[PDB]
Amino acid sequence: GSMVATVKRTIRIKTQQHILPEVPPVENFPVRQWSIEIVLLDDEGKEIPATIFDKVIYHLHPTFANPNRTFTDPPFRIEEQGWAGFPLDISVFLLEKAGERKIPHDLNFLQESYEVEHVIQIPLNKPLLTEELAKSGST
Amino acid sequence: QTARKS
Repeated sequence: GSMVATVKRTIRIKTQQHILPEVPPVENFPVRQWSIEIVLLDDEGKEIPATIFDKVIYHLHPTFANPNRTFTDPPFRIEEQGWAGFPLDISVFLLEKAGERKIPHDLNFLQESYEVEHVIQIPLNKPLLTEELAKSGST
Repeated sequence: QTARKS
């Protein structure tokens, strides 16, 4: 029904992490610096700036201070320090108030860096968003 | 590398 009037896009969440040796381990667990960024993929699979979002909010574990962190410019890079991975929620806000999407992400220390792809459905009823969507594929 | 929060 109402979901017919949408296009799909794949976004790629990019995570990196490494130990900070100058930070005392917590219960023998080392503290790590970690970062998350978000890019968009085009129809050929190349990364391009995710300009279809005007805001990203990382909803961090409540062991973090001010755990809801807003970013407004691609690639919406967040950097933090911690000791244990966790599911976090990433809210991405489409241009022109076209809608919030909540992307589940798993922050973990299994790899130095790892990328995860998510498909979102985006409406075609906001002119400025529709023009932006043309940069990443058919509309 | 498998450290995780509750």
